[PDB]
Amino acid sequence: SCPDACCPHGSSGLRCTRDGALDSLHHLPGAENLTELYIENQQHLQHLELRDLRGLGELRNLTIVKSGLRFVAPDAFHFTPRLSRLNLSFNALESLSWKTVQGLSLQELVLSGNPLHCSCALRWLQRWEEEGLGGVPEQKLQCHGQGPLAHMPNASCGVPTLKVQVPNASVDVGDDVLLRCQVEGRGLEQAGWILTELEQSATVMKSGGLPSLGLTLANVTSDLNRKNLTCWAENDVGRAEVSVQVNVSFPASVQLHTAVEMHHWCIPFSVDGQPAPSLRWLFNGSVLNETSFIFTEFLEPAANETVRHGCLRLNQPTHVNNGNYTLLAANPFGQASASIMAAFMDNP
Amino acid sequence: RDEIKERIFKAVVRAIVTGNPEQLKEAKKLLEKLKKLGRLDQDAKKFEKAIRQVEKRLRS
Ligand SMILES: *[C@@H]1O[C@H](CO)[C@@H](O[C@@H]2O[C@H](CO)[C@@H](O[C@@H]3O[C@H](CO)[C@@H](O)[C@H](O)[C@@H]3O)[C@H](O)[C@H]2NC(C)=O)[C@H](O)[C@H]1NC(C)=O
Ligand SMILES: *[C@@H]1O[C@H](CO)[C@@H](O)[C@H](O)[C@H]1NC(C)=O
Ligand SMILES: *[C@@H]1O[C@H](CO)[C@@H](O)[C@H](O)[C@H]1NC(C)=O
Ligand SMILES: *[C@@H]1O[C@H](CO)[C@@H](O)[C@H](O)[C@H]1NC(C)=O
Ligand SMILES: *[C@@H]1O[C@H](CO)[C@@H](O)[C@H](O)[C@H]1NC(C)=O
Ligand SMILES: *[C@@H]1O[C@H](CO)[C@@H](O)[C@H](O)[C@H]1NC(C)=O
Ligand SMILES: *[C@@H]1O[C@H](CO)[C@@H](O)[C@H](O)[C@H]1NC(C)=O
Repeated sequence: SCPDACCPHGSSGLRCTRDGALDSLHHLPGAENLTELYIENQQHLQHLELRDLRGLGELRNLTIVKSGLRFVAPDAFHFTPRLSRLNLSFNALESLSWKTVQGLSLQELVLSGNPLHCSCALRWLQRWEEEGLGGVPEQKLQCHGQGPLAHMPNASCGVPTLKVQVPNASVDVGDDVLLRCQVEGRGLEQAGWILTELEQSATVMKSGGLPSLGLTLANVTSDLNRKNLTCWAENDVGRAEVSVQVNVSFPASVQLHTAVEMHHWCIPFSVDGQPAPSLRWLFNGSVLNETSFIFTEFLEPAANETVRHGCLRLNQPTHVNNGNYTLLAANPFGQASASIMAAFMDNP
Repeated sequence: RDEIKERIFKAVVRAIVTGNPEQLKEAKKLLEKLKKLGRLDQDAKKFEKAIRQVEKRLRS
């Protein structure tokens, strides 16, 4: 208890029991560090707008109850991206857009005691109930003038359906790649592409429009590999996405590093190219015979890149293993090579 | 322990081939656990030397 509408609670919480929570919240030094916010009995909270939760980046638990909340802006939680428990029960909400919680990792979404009006705009919540999400099944939510949400008819409700047309085959560095995204569904609002930071691995030219969006990736580089190319579309029911990748073939490359002694020795290497190159060690120009004690071992590959790393491992090498280690790396483009001198034990 | 030694080994290789010394802090913490498990292990000196040798190249 404190002489403000909002009183701090715990290390990083705020509990607001009288009107004026939002004003009080935004006059609180350090409010950006709040991790829990409880709000009740507001008298002028018909709408929750984008700016109302501005700056509350650390918020994990948000409760707004008994406040006559009627309209939640689709971007009302843009400034609360870490929200994981959201309780909006006992308001006047007749509808709730799927956009409000999109992108949140909500463990809990509480909508009890609201006069929910069922329509295709509530199909997403029905899916959460179907899939056991957000603690929604236990609420047994109801369509206010009808029956339970679990029985809302839904034959006409659907997110857009997408088909992405991609090249079947790999391409070469410098090629132009055409992709297309075909979108179907009722009441389409928007569609487009999300291109995760290409880093200029392609020149991006969009063309056409609904229902067949066109994408040309021109003058591709090898770094277009592993990049997610996503087509998305949205209507009142929900959002659909399809992500694809393009394969850009490119020549082998190899590099060696100075030998380092650990419980085994390691000659570290990195290799790149696509198709992934085959590897062959030579020692003083002769093929090296890999054995139980001298063998190639790779680090686990990474999903976001084609380069591979590893070691030539040597368990207890002697002076006979002093000399010139060459790593050959070859794919359909030809053979690359790198060489390094290595010494392991003094001559007797 | 063999699993710890392989984890230090992989962290050091990663630091060499990526140039990222962040991997070396993990190798150091694992090395202190390795040393506690077996104070007579002669490999621990090699891991310590390897970690120092990698940090030298990465810093300069
Ligand atoms: C979502 O928020 C609502 C708030 O409307 C939560 O319902 C409320 O839960 C509290 C805690 O159990 C109840 O408080 C209790 O009040 C009695 C009064 O006698 C007291 O003796 C208890 O010790 C306790 O403090 C409150 O009555 C209740 N309000 C309503 C309208 O049901 C709800 O729990 C939240 N949902 C989730 C999943 O967290
Ligand atoms: C509160 O958050 C700010 C960043 O918004 C941060 O610089 C500051 O250290 C945080 N305070 C505490 C006590 O964690
Ligand atoms: C959010 O609420 C849950 C459930 O009461 C609690 O366990 C958790 O500690 C809360 N999170 C924060 C950051 O306070
Ligand atoms: C909601 O739609 C799904 C998908 O077609 C369907 O299987 C389910 O039966 C529908 N629910 C109701 C209550 O009609
Ligand atoms: C393709 O990209 C390379 C590298 O940026 C550049 O040198 C070349 O001129 C580009 N080709 C065209 C047709 O723009
Ligand atoms: C090391 O071996 C490779 C492959 O035989 C060879 O091309 C290179 O010239 C050799 N280096 C020296 C210093 O002889
Ligand atoms: C892949 O991810 C790792 C870890 O975030 C990063 O260090 C690396 O530079 C990334 N590589 C590419 C080619 O994006």
